[PDB]
Amino acid sequence: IVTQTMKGLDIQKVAGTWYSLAMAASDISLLDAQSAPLRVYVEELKPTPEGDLEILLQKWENGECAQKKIIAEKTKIPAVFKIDALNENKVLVLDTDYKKYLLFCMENSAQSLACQCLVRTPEVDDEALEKFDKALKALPMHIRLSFNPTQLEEQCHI
Amino acid sequence: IVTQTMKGLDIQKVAGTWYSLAMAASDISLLDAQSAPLRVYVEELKPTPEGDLEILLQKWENGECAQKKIIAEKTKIPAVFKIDALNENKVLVLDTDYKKYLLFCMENSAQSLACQCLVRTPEVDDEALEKFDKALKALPMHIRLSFNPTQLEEQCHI
Ligand SMILES: CCCCCCCC/C=C\CCCCCCCC(=O)O
Ligand SMILES: CCCCCCCC/C=C\CCCCCCCC(=O)O
Repeated sequence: IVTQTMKGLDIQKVAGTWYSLAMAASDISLLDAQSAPLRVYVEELKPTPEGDLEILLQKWENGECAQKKIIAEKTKIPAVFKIDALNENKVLVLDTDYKKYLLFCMENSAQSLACQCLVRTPEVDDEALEKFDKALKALPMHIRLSFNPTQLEEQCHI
Repeated sequence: IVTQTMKGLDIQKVAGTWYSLAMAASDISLLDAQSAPLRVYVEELKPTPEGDLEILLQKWENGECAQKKIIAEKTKIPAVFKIDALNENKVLVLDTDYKKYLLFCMENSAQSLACQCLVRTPEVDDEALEKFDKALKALPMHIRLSFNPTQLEEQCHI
Protein backbone atom coordinates (compact mmCIF):
# COMPACT_ATOMS: atom_id res chain seq x y z
CA ILE A 1 0.00 0.00 0.00
CA VAL A 2 1.18 1.06 -2.42
CA THR A 3 4.22 -1.17 -2.92
CA GLN A 4 4.04 -1.42 -6.67
CA THR A 5 5.96 1.08 -8.77
CA MET A 6 7.28 0.99 -12.27
CA LYS A 7 10.99 0.29 -12.57
CA GLY A 8 12.77 2.08 -15.42
CA LEU A 9 10.15 4.81 -15.92
CA ASP A 10 10.85 7.39 -18.59
CA ILE A 11 8.43 10.17 -17.64
CA GLN A 12 8.87 11.97 -20.99
CA LYS A 13 7.36 8.94 -22.71
CA VAL A 14 4.01 9.33 -20.89
CA ALA A 15 3.29 12.71 -22.53
CA GLY A 16 0.12 13.07 -24.55
CA THR A 17 -3.55 12.10 -24.44
CA TRP A 18 -5.00 9.69 -21.85
CA TYR A 19 -8.47 8.41 -20.97
CA SER A 20 -9.50 7.51 -17.37
CA LEU A 21 -11.05 4.13 -18.31
CA ALA A 22 -11.46 2.87 -14.66
CA MET A 23 -11.09 4.37 -11.13
CA ALA A 24 -10.90 2.77 -7.63
CA ALA A 25 -10.65 4.18 -4.08
CA SER A 26 -10.30 3.01 -0.46
CA ASP A 27 -13.39 4.90 0.62
CA ILE A 28 -16.71 5.10 -1.21
CA SER A 29 -17.09 8.87 -0.62
CA LEU A 30 -13.85 9.50 -2.57
CA LEU A 31 -15.61 8.58 -5.89
CA ASP A 32 -19.35 8.35 -5.07
CA ALA A 33 -20.80 11.51 -6.68
CA GLN A 34 -19.80 13.53 -9.77
CA SER A 35 -18.45 16.11 -7.32
CA ALA A 36 -16.64 13.54 -5.13
CA PRO A 37 -13.07 14.69 -4.25
CA LEU A 38 -11.12 12.12 -6.32
CA ARG A 39 -13.53 11.77 -9.24
CA VAL A 40 -11.12 13.38 -11.71
CA TYR A 41 -10.90 12.60 -15.39
CA VAL A 42 -7.41 12.79 -16.92
CA GLU A 43 -7.10 14.66 -20.22
CA GLU A 44 -3.40 15.08 -20.89
CA LEU A 45 0.00 14.55 -19.33
CA LYS A 46 2.72 17.14 -19.95
CA PRO A 47 6.11 16.44 -18.37
CA THR A 48 8.28 19.59 -17.98
CA PRO A 49 11.94 19.46 -19.23
CA GLU A 50 13.25 19.30 -15.62
CA GLY A 51 11.13 16.16 -14.98
CA ASP A 52 8.04 17.56 -13.21
CA LEU A 53 4.59 16.56 -14.52
CA GLU A 54 1.72 18.96 -15.20
CA ILE A 55 -1.70 17.38 -15.45
CA LEU A 56 -4.74 18.60 -17.33
CA LEU A 57 -8.00 17.17 -16.04
CA GLN A 58 -11.73 17.71 -15.63
CA LYS A 59 -13.59 17.78 -12.35
CA TRP A 60 -17.30 18.32 -11.73
CA GLU A 61 -17.49 21.36 -9.45
CA ASN A 62 -20.62 23.39 -8.61
CA GLY A 63 -22.94 21.80 -11.20
CA GLU A 64 -20.41 22.05 -14.04
CA CYS A 65 -17.51 20.14 -15.59
CA ALA A 66 -14.50 22.30 -14.77
CA GLN A 67 -11.03 22.21 -16.34
CA LYS A 68 -8.07 21.88 -14.01
CA LYS A 69 -4.31 22.20 -14.39
CA ILE A 70 -2.24 20.78 -11.56
CA ILE A 71 1.53 20.31 -11.17
CA ALA A 72 3.16 17.16 -9.79
CA GLU A 73 6.78 17.75 -8.77
CA LYS A 74 9.46 15.07 -9.24
CA THR A 75 11.05 13.26 -6.27
CA LYS A 76 14.27 11.15 -5.96
CA ILE A 77 12.17 8.17 -7.10
CA PRO A 78 11.38 8.31 -10.89
CA ALA A 79 7.92 6.76 -10.36
CA VAL A 80 6.84 9.04 -7.48
CA PHE A 81 5.64 12.65 -7.72
CA LYS A 82 4.31 15.09 -5.08
CA ILE A 83 1.36 17.50 -5.28
CA ASP A 84 0.97 20.61 -3.03
CA ALA A 85 -1.82 21.44 -1.54
CA LEU A 86 -2.23 21.18 2.28
CA ASN A 87 -1.69 17.46 2.98
CA GLU A 88 1.48 15.91 1.45
CA ASN A 89 -0.02 14.06 -1.50
CA LYS A 90 1.91 11.64 -3.70
CA VAL A 91 1.25 10.26 -7.14
CA LEU A 92 2.79 6.86 -7.92
CA VAL A 93 3.12 5.30 -11.36
CA LEU A 94 2.66 1.56 -10.94
CA ASP A 95 2.93 0.31 -14.48
CA THR A 96 2.85 1.56 -18.06
CA ASP A 97 3.69 0.49 -21.60
CA TYR A 98 3.56 4.19 -22.66
CA LYS A 99 1.74 3.29 -25.91
CA LYS A 100 -1.53 1.75 -24.54
CA TYR A 101 -2.02 1.84 -20.73
CA LEU A 102 -0.84 3.57 -17.56
CA LEU A 103 -1.74 2.63 -13.96
CA PHE A 104 -1.19 5.12 -11.16
CA CYS A 105 -2.28 5.71 -7.58
CA MET A 106 -2.79 8.85 -5.52
CA GLU A 107 -2.36 8.55 -1.76
CA ASN A 108 -2.36 11.04 1.10
CA SER A 109 0.97 10.75 2.87
CA ALA A 110 -0.02 9.67 5.30
CA GLN A 111 -4.90 6.15 5.12
CA SER A 112 -6.68 7.43 1.97
CA LEU A 113 -6.13 6.24 -1.64
CA ALA A 114 -7.36 6.34 -5.32
CA CYS A 115 -6.05 4.56 -8.43
CA GLN A 116 -6.82 4.80 -12.15
CA CYS A 117 -6.34 2.75 -15.26
CA LEU A 118 -5.44 5.26 -18.01
CA VAL A 119 -5.65 4.26 -21.68
CA ARG A 120 -4.46 6.10 -24.85
CA THR A 121 -7.73 5.46 -26.70
CA PRO A 122 -11.56 5.57 -26.03
CA GLU A 123 -11.70 1.77 -26.07
CA VAL A 124 -12.23 -0.86 -23.37
CA ASP A 125 -8.79 -2.45 -23.01
CA ASP A 126 -9.67 -5.75 -21.21
CA GLU A 127 -5.96 -6.42 -20.80
CA ALA A 128 -5.12 -3.11 -19.13
CA LEU A 129 -8.24 -3.67 -16.99
CA GLU A 130 -6.93 -7.07 -15.98
CA LYS A 131 -3.57 -5.56 -14.91
CA PHE A 132 -5.43 -2.82 -13.00
CA ASP A 133 -7.50 -5.42 -11.16
CA LYS A 134 -4.36 -7.44 -10.35
CA ALA A 135 -2.56 -4.34 -8.97
CA LEU A 136 -5.62 -3.63 -6.78
CA LYS A 137 -6.05 -7.02 -5.07
CA ALA A 138 -3.04 -5.82 -3.05
CA LEU A 139 -5.06 -2.77 -1.88
CA PRO A 140 -8.09 -1.97 0.32
CA MET A 141 -10.46 -0.56 -2.30
CA HIS A 142 -14.17 -0.17 -1.55
CA ILE A 143 -15.44 1.60 -4.69
CA ARG A 144 -14.53 0.84 -8.33
CA LEU A 145 -15.84 2.64 -11.43
CA SER A 146 -15.41 2.00 -15.16
CA PHE A 147 -16.62 3.89 -18.25
CA ASN A 148 -17.75 2.91 -21.69
CA PRO A 149 -16.44 4.36 -24.96
CA THR A 150 -19.38 6.82 -25.32
CA GLN A 151 -18.85 8.32 -21.88
CA LEU A 152 -15.09 8.43 -22.54
CA GLU A 153 -15.67 10.90 -25.40
CA GLU A 154 -17.73 13.19 -23.17
CA GLN A 155 -16.56 15.90 -20.77
CA CYS A 156 -16.76 14.49 -17.21
CA HIS A 157 -17.95 11.12 -18.64
CA ILE A 158 -21.33 12.10 -18.80
CA ILE B 1 -26.53 -12.20 -18.55
CA VAL B 2 -27.50 -13.60 -16.21
CA THR B 3 -26.86 -17.24 -17.10
CA GLN B 4 -25.80 -18.40 -13.68
CA THR B 5 -28.42 -19.79 -11.32
CA MET B 6 -28.23 -22.11 -8.39
CA LYS B 7 -29.27 -25.68 -9.10
CA GLY B 8 -31.06 -27.46 -6.25
CA LEU B 9 -32.11 -24.32 -4.36
CA ASP B 10 -34.12 -24.81 -1.20
CA ILE B 11 -35.60 -21.34 -0.68
CA GLN B 12 -36.67 -22.12 2.92
CA LYS B 13 -33.01 -22.54 3.83
CA VAL B 14 -32.17 -18.90 2.95
CA ALA B 15 -34.44 -17.52 5.72
CA GLY B 16 -32.87 -15.30 8.35
CA THR B 17 -30.36 -12.47 8.68
CA TRP B 18 -28.15 -11.29 5.80
CA TYR B 19 -25.62 -8.50 5.27
CA SER B 20 -25.10 -6.78 1.86
CA LEU B 21 -21.28 -7.04 1.95
CA ALA B 22 -20.75 -5.98 -1.75
CA MET B 23 -22.94 -4.57 -4.59
CA ALA B 24 -22.35 -4.20 -8.38
CA ALA B 25 -24.41 -2.72 -11.25
CA SER B 26 -24.29 -2.30 -15.05
CA ASP B 27 -24.73 1.45 -14.80
CA ILE B 28 -23.00 3.81 -12.37
CA SER B 29 -26.20 5.76 -11.61
CA LEU B 30 -27.84 2.58 -10.26
CA LEU B 31 -25.55 2.66 -7.14
CA ASP B 32 -23.80 6.07 -7.20
CA ALA B 33 -25.54 8.00 -4.39
CA GLN B 34 -27.11 6.91 -1.08
CA SER B 35 -30.47 7.53 -2.78
CA ALA B 36 -29.52 5.70 -6.01
CA PRO B 37 -32.34 3.34 -7.17
CA LEU B 38 -30.60 0.00 -6.50
CA ARG B 39 -28.59 0.99 -3.42
CA VAL B 40 -30.58 -1.28 -1.11
CA TYR B 41 -29.26 -2.98 1.99
CA VAL B 42 -30.72 -6.41 2.74
CA GLU B 43 -31.81 -7.04 6.34
CA GLU B 44 -33.74 -10.30 6.35
CA LEU B 45 -35.16 -12.93 4.04
CA LYS B 46 -38.52 -14.49 4.89
CA PRO B 47 -39.80 -17.17 2.52
CA THR B 48 -43.60 -17.71 2.74
CA PRO B 49 -44.91 -21.34 3.11
CA GLU B 50 -46.11 -21.35 -0.54
CA GLY B 51 -42.56 -20.51 -1.72
CA ASP B 52 -42.70 -16.72 -2.27
CA LEU B 53 -39.99 -14.56 -0.68
CA GLU B 54 -40.61 -11.38 1.31
CA ILE B 55 -37.62 -9.11 1.73
CA LEU B 56 -36.88 -6.62 4.48
CA LEU B 57 -34.41 -3.94 3.49
CA GLN B 58 -33.25 -0.37 4.05
CA LYS B 59 -33.12 2.33 1.42
CA TRP B 60 -32.00 5.95 1.78
CA GLU B 61 -35.01 8.02 0.70
CA ASN B 62 -35.49 11.78 1.23
CA GLY B 63 -32.53 12.33 3.57
CA GLU B 64 -33.33 9.31 5.76
CA CYS B 65 -32.70 5.56 5.98
CA ALA B 66 -36.11 4.05 5.31
CA GLN B 67 -37.32 0.51 6.03
CA LYS B 68 -38.86 -1.41 3.16
CA LYS B 69 -40.79 -4.67 2.85
CA ILE B 70 -41.09 -6.07 -0.65
CA ILE B 71 -42.51 -9.38 -1.93
CA ALA B 72 -40.81 -11.54 -4.56
CA GLU B 73 -43.20 -14.12 -6.05
CA LYS B 74 -42.02 -17.61 -7.04
CA THR B 75 -41.79 -18.71 -10.69
CA LYS B 76 -41.51 -22.19 -12.33
CA ILE B 77 -37.74 -21.90 -11.81
CA PRO B 78 -36.73 -22.40 -8.11
CA ALA B 79 -33.90 -19.83 -8.40
CA VAL B 80 -35.96 -17.08 -10.10
CA PHE B 81 -38.48 -14.75 -8.45
CA LYS B 82 -40.51 -11.80 -9.82
CA ILE B 83 -41.20 -8.39 -8.25
CA ASP B 84 -44.16 -6.12 -9.23
CA ALA B 85 -43.90 -2.91 -9.76
CA LEU B 86 -44.27 -1.41 -13.30
CA ASN B 87 -41.44 -3.08 -15.26
CA GLU B 88 -41.25 -6.90 -15.01
CA ASN B 89 -38.36 -7.28 -12.58
CA LYS B 90 -36.71 -10.59 -11.73
CA VAL B 91 -34.51 -11.68 -8.88
CA LEU B 92 -32.12 -14.56 -9.57
CA VAL B 93 -30.23 -16.57 -6.97
CA LEU B 94 -26.86 -17.47 -8.49
CA ASP B 95 -25.19 -19.33 -5.68
CA THR B 96 -25.50 -19.95 -1.95
CA ASP B 97 -24.25 -22.24 0.79
CA TYR B 98 -27.17 -21.06 3.01
CA LYS B 99 -24.89 -20.89 6.08
CA LYS B 100 -22.33 -18.21 4.98
CA TYR B 101 -22.96 -16.51 1.59
CA LEU B 102 -25.64 -15.84 -1.01
CA LEU B 103 -25.15 -14.25 -4.46
CA PHE B 104 -28.12 -12.85 -6.34
CA CYS B 105 -28.87 -10.51 -9.23
CA MET B 106 -31.77 -8.20 -10.00
CA GLU B 107 -32.47 -7.45 -13.66
CA ASN B 108 -35.21 -5.57 -15.49
CA SER B 109 -36.85 -7.98 -17.89
CA ALA B 110 -35.95 -6.75 -20.29
CA GLN B 111 -30.62 -3.93 -20.28
CA SER B 112 -30.28 -2.93 -16.58
CA LEU B 113 -28.76 -5.04 -13.76
CA ALA B 114 -27.53 -5.14 -10.07
CA CYS B 115 -25.97 -7.97 -8.05
CA GLN B 116 -25.06 -8.43 -4.38
CA CYS B 117 -22.88 -10.64 -2.27
CA LEU B 118 -24.90 -11.35 0.89
CA VAL B 119 -23.19 -12.75 4.00
CA ARG B 120 -24.68 -14.12 7.28
CA THR B 121 -22.25 -12.14 9.45
CA PRO B 122 -20.71 -8.56 9.64
CA GLU B 123 -17.35 -9.91 8.47
CA VAL B 124 -15.40 -9.58 5.23
CA ASP B 125 -15.68 -13.04 3.67
CA ASP B 126 -12.79 -12.96 1.12
CA GLU B 127 -14.00 -16.30 -0.23
CA ALA B 128 -17.58 -15.21 -0.87
CA LEU B 129 -16.10 -12.02 -2.39
CA GLU B 130 -13.97 -14.13 -4.70
CA LYS B 131 -17.04 -16.10 -5.88
CA PHE B 132 -18.94 -12.82 -6.37
CA ASP B 133 -16.12 -11.44 -8.49
CA LYS B 134 -15.98 -14.65 -10.54
CA ALA B 135 -19.77 -14.58 -11.17
CA LEU B 136 -19.43 -10.94 -12.34
CA LYS B 137 -16.65 -11.31 -14.93
CA ALA B 138 -19.48 -12.80 -17.01
CA LEU B 139 -21.42 -9.50 -16.69
CA PRO B 140 -21.17 -5.86 -17.84
CA MET B 141 -20.76 -4.12 -14.48
CA HIS B 142 -19.54 -0.52 -14.29
CA ILE B 143 -19.85 0.22 -10.56
CA ARG B 144 -18.87 -2.03 -7.63
CA LEU B 145 -19.19 -1.23 -3.92
CA SER B 146 -18.07 -3.06 -0.77
CA PHE B 147 -18.52 -2.30 2.95
CA ASN B 148 -16.45 -2.82 6.03
CA PRO B 149 -17.64 -4.46 9.26
CA THR B 150 -18.35 -1.10 11.00
CA GLN B 151 -20.59 0.15 8.20
CA LEU B 152 -22.28 -3.28 8.07
CA GLU B 153 -23.56 -2.77 11.64
CA GLU B 154 -25.04 0.62 10.75
CA GLN B 155 -28.41 1.43 9.18
CA CYS B 156 -27.83 2.22 5.47
CA HIS B 157 -24.08 1.49 5.94
CA ILE B 158 -23.33 4.74 7.09
C1 LIG C 1 1.64 9.75 -14.11
C2 LIG C 1 0.21 9.31 -13.93
C3 LIG C 1 -0.77 10.47 -14.10
C4 LIG C 1 -1.15 11.02 -12.75
C5 LIG C 1 -2.35 11.94 -12.86
C6 LIG C 1 -2.74 12.34 -11.45
C7 LIG C 1 -4.17 12.83 -11.43
C8 LIG C 1 -4.27 14.13 -10.65
C9 LIG C 1 -3.85 13.89 -9.23
C10 LIG C 1 -4.55 14.34 -8.18
C11 LIG C 1 -5.83 15.13 -8.33
C12 LIG C 1 -6.57 15.12 -7.00
C13 LIG C 1 -7.84 15.96 -7.07
C14 LIG C 1 -7.48 17.45 -7.07
C15 LIG C 1 -8.51 18.25 -7.87
C16 LIG C 1 -8.16 19.73 -7.93
C17 LIG C 1 -8.43 20.47 -6.61
C18 LIG C 1 -9.73 20.04 -5.96
O1 LIG C 1 -10.81 20.26 -6.55
O2 LIG C 1 -9.69 19.48 -4.84
C1 LIG D 1 -32.83 -14.48 -2.68
C2 LIG D 1 -31.83 -13.35 -2.70
C3 LIG D 1 -32.35 -12.12 -1.97
C4 LIG D 1 -32.92 -11.14 -2.96
C5 LIG D 1 -33.14 -9.79 -2.31
C6 LIG D 1 -33.59 -8.84 -3.40
C7 LIG D 1 -33.37 -7.40 -2.97
C8 LIG D 1 -34.60 -6.57 -3.24
C9 LIG D 1 -34.88 -6.56 -4.72
C10 LIG D 1 -35.16 -5.44 -5.39
C11 LIG D 1 -35.22 -4.08 -4.74
C12 LIG D 1 -35.14 -3.01 -5.82
C13 LIG D 1 -35.28 -1.61 -5.23
C14 LIG D 1 -36.72 -1.35 -4.81
C15 LIG D 1 -36.78 -0.42 -3.60
C16 LIG D 1 -38.21 -0.18 -3.14
C17 LIG D 1 -38.99 0.77 -4.06
C18 LIG D 1 -38.15 1.95 -4.53
O1 LIG D 1 -37.73 2.77 -3.69
O2 LIG D 1 -37.91 2.06 -5.75
